[PDB]
Amino acid sequence: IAPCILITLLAIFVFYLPPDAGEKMGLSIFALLTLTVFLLLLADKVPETSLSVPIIIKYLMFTMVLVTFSVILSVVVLNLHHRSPHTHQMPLWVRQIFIHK
Amino acid sequence: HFPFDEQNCSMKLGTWTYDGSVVAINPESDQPDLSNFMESGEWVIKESRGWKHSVTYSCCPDTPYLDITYHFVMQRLPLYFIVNVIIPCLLFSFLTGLVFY
Ligand SMILES: *[C@@H]1O[C@H](CO)[C@@H](O[C@@H]2O[C@H](CO)[C@@H](O[C@@H]3O[C@H](CO[C@H]4O[C@H](CO)[C@@H](O)[C@H](O)[C@@H]4O)[C@@H](O)[C@H](O[C@H]4O[C@H](CO)[C@@H](O)[C@H](O)[C@@H]4O)[C@@H]3O)[C@H](O)[C@H]2NC(C)=O)[C@H](O)[C@H]1NC(C)=O
Repeated sequence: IAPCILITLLAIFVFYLPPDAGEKMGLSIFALLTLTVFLLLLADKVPETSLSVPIIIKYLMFTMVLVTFSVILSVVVLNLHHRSPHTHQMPLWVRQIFIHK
Repeated sequence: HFPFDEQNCSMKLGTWTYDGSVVAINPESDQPDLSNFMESGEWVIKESRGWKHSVTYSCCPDTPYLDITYHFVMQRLPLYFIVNVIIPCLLFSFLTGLVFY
């Protein structure tokens, strides 16, 4: 539980990392790799029946989904950041929402 | 079809040293008795049935060999394998295509 909480905290803190550092992908994806290691840890302990899902497995899969979405949204942010000005024209509504409001 | 696989496991029972001419075995009922069966957390018994079979070999035309074969058709409960195996694979497969963005 405590390693999962720490990994979740790092997944949160990825979004404060500046795009110019070039380190969002490494942090988020290594968090996912660590969570896979903890899945391997749990593989030897959890029950093997199929009538319901253990709550710890639910928490682990919730954490993995969170880290996956952190990777996805970091990719989206980097796509916006590294967008070529001459090839890509900013639509006006993007300006009104994300620069003014 | 694992983890959505259905099995059909039989139990052949017979008098090892006595042939049908000296000992005859007959089923008590058409089906195995599941009155005191404990519910499994990984399999569901869809069907069950016992069949009596008499076989005469060419070398032994006067000593038929009898058996009773109880078969159990079982359908796996796939929730454990869906949650623990398939969902992480789906997450990795979805993350695979994000590199092109
Ligand atoms: C899972 O796997 C098991 C095998 O391990 C299957 O069991 C077979 O089930 C079928 C029926 O579904 C059995 O066939 C039936 O055999 C009966 C007995 O025949 C034997 O005994 C006589 C007398 O000694 C011999 O002459 C004969 O050669 C055999 O040795 C028959 O009485 C049955 O006839 C009835 O059904 C048929 C078909 O509907 C009708 O036409 C007849 O009129 C009559 O109503 C029938 O033939 C078979 O023998 C079983 N095998 C074994 C080894 O047990 C399961 O069916 C299978 N489950 C699924 C869902 O796939």
